[PDB]
Amino acid sequence: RKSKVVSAMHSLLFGMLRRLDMSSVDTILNLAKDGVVPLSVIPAVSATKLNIVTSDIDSYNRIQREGCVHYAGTIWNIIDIKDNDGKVVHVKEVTAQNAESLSWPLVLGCERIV
Amino acid sequence: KLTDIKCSNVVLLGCLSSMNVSANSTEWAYCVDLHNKINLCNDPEKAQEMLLALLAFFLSKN
Amino acid sequence: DMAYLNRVRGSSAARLEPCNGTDTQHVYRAFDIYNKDVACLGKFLKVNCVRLKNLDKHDAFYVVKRCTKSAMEHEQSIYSRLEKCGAVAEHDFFTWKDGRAIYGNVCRKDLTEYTMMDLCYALRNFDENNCDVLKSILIKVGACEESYFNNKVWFDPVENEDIHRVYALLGTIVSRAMLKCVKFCDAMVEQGIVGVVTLDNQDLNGDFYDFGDFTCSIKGMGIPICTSYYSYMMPVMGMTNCLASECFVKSDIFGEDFKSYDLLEYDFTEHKTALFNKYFKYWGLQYHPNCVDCSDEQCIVHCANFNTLFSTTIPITAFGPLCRKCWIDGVPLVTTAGYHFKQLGIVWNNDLNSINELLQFCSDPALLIASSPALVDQRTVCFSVAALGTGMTNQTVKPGHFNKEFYDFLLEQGFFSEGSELTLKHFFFAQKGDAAVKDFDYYRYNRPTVLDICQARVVYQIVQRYFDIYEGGCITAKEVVVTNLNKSAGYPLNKFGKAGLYYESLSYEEQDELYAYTKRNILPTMTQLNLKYAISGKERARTVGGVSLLSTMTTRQYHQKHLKSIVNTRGASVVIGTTKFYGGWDNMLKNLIDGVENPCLMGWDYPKCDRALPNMIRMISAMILGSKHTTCCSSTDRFFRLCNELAQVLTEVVYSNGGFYLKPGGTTSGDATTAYANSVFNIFQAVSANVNKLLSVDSNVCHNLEVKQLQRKLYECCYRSTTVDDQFVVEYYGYLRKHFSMMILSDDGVVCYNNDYASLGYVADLNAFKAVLYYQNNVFMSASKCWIEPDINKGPHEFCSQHTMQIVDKDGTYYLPYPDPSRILSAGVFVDDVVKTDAVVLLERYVSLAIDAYPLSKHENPEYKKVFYVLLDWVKHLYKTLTAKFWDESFYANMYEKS
RNA sequence: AAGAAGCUAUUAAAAUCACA
RNA sequence: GGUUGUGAUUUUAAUAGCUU
Ligand SMILES: [Zn+2]
Ligand SMILES: [Zn+2]
Repeated sequence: RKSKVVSAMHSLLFGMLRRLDMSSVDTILNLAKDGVVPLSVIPAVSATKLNIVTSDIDSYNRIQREGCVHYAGTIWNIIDIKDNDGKVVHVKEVTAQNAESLSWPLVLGCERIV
Repeated sequence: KLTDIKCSNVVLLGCLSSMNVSANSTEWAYCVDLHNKINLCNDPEKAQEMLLALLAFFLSKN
Repeated sequence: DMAYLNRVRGSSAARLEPCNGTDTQHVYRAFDIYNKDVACLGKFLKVNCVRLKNLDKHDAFYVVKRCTKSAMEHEQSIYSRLEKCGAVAEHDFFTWKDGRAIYGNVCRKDLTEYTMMDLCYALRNFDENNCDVLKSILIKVGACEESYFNNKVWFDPVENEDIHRVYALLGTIVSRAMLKCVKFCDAMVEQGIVGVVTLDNQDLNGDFYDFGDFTCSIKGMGIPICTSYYSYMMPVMGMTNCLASECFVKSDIFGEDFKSYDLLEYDFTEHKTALFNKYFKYWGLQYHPNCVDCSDEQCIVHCANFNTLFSTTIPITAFGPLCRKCWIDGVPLVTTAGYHFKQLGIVWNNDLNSINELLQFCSDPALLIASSPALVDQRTVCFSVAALGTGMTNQTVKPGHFNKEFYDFLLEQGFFSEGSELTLKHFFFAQKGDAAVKDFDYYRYNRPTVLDICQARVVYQIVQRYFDIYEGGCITAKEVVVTNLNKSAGYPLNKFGKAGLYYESLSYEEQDELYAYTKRNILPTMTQLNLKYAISGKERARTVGGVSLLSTMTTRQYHQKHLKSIVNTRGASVVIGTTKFYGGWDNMLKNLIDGVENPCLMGWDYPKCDRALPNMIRMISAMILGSKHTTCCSSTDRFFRLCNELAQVLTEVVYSNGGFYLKPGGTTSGDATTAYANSVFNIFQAVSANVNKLLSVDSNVCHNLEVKQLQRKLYECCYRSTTVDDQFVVEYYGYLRKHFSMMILSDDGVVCYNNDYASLGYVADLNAFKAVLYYQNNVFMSASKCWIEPDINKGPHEFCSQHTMQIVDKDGTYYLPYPDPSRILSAGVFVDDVVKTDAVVLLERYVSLAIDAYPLSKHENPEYKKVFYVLLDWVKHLYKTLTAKFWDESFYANMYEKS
């Protein structure tokens, strides 16, 4: 038991290191005071993919203007849109007012464009 | 009377729950709202009619 | 009359109107007068001043004080000395003939109707009715037209979140008033005047107008004392969200007008100290931006309250764990190195980085969050941090199973007939596909609240007395009682196995090493929020925290002794550990009713208690419980333990449904000390209502010399002194125990207060609780849910969700609890999931319900009595299908008999 | 006498309910 | 995947003790 649990913890920690996006963090981390940045904002400044969960079409309108989104002083392009059920929903449907018939809390998978 | 219908609703959801009706959020939300509001219902015939609506919905999916 | 007016009219262009002629208006007004005969903050009647409405401005008033002819030269000289500054209203001085002698007249121009005191007081001491002054002030300030008050629940903070918008408008008035007070104090210092400044001296326009009690002295040698000025409005200063004009960042996060590097700023030390000097230059007591510098635990309360006030101006993202890149395992990864508490300020881990050492990394969020894509969620006002690689996923609730046979039997017995006053009223309500997050949105009620430090230091001292009986201290790992196989361990560790796996994984030496480490650093952790299958009487969903393993392991090891001392003690004012069986309930109610003269019972409950808990008072409770580590730990160790407790329980990153978040505040049910901390909170609120009401007693009218002396001493201890005299604290503790007796369980309790002392406002009646909850808990206690009982014989209307009845036997009169019949029937009918194969489980369920239902046997209502016997018959039937321990009623009878 | 059970608690674990 | 507290019951086991 002791060996199995510590080994699993090692594996999970190494997985986190694998998905850490190490370079992006340091490029911005060491600018701040003594290289200290609140953990609450490190992903928004260093992450590559951004997900957002809208409440209705009006939030869609506010957040993006031409298929891109501005957040944390950066511009984000909308790649794919998922509804509640996780089924693909294309931009044509959401743009049209007919989205009233669609499940409201759309989630958008956005990616950083520099 | 109220209890008779009020309990009767619970079994209906259980039947639906077995049918993974939650796969689509809209229907599941509709059913949940109807059930929750009938439970708090105090006057029978309204509870009866919402129960009829539930039953009609369930019969659609068999 | 016009002759008298002519003197005023000449300079004012005669554009004035009188109220009932030259006669002084009979109007009650708030005051803060400290005097040999009186020391009060309540309102009085003064009829020594005439009020003239200036018809030019929509609100300006002309007020003239026709008294103190001998004081004219004093007043004239003071006004001349102070008029040069811009914070003093215009005055006119003259004498007018009347009868056989002349009297002096001091006319104040363009003064507003209500003094700043009249606001600060009115906002406190709030109530549903008799709220005329607050309405009038809101209209005059233009916060909202009178039509806004058609919404009869307009004032409710939880039913009208728009109210906070209305109050935010007053924020400008408060900030302007403080700035004018700073200028006025500076002017008094320069001109050489000495005296105290009180809110009665200032108008909503922010100009001081009354100098009667001031004294002249050497130029520049003056000394103003404003302790009661600043401190008194502090609850108002926090409610109306003043200082919003000082917001550091003035743009939205997703608004285009924003800077990326802007977020990285976290220090804000200079910002906070500069704000403190700008607004609180005359607070005398030092301010520490970073509480880690504080010396006395009381000083931490003051400095942290101030930090809470300034917390508004800082970006919400600045708070949270402070991490940095570091060399770990040969792979440079981001490590936690400090935490930025909202109240305590910046704290940095003392030591810089074995399973004892390696284990924390897998639980510390620093590694996990940085490795995940960012998340923005509009469902909840609360902030959002990141989302896992797998993407978000929602979770739903299924309804409970309906036990048809039991229902049929109930029908057979004749229940649920068309006869009223009995029916099912609790059901396993089902919730939407993602009700978890939408429930977490309810934390938006956790608005920052600033409790006035001068009046709360005394209350902290008093409440500490209620907890001097018990004993605490640290205990080695081997001595901790552990409910092994705890059903969860938090998101980081719940994958591998239950908490036991880790308990036997970690040998006691490593646990002690980890504890010693925690006495030097900060180790934040997630808390996997999750849903709860549970019967309920209302549609609202329920969720629970479930704090991670490492927090509980160390947290209990720091508080266990104190909590155990709390449960084991009996007869105290906190009844967590007492049983309601074996007559224990009657013992509790008999102790509570003991001693009180003309006893009367009242009760209450805090709406949205778990969420609305002001994230400050939780810190206070965290200090009281830990205050007994006098010798085991030094001050620094105690402070790190406290800050770690806050990090794990108040501002921890809350995981749910694959989407991380950052909890604004409020308690988390998963904590070990939730019940105990809430009990301390409740004691604090109950006491503070007493201090609040006591100060407003109108001393001049009182005759109970004890009470007059008591309030004079209390006031002189709150504002006019530095260190609170233990003598007064013990005297007041005794006085409370003699007329205001409390029995508190977690976050609910009953009070047996003397009716006479309450009627004359000498102890906290319900209205006092309304006020205190309003301006400190920041929520409104709907009058429906509370209650009073003017006869002890009937006992409390309800305590701990159970009624109480009095029965006279050979043993005499004694009280018995009895749950609501409908709740018991419902619990019998519905079950959370499909019953397991063994029907024996049903036997335990039904026997336990019968035990909890036995008292109804004695109940007066014939139908209620049927409930117990029917359940008995059902258990008989169930067993027969499958004894005296269950068959016989006497077995339940002994459960409710003494010894 | 052993032994045997019955009873009695104390301890431990599980299971289950009520309460916050 | 379904929390932590504090009571309570039932079973089970151990522990001894008592009685027959
Ligand atoms: Zn300090
Ligand atoms: Zn200690």
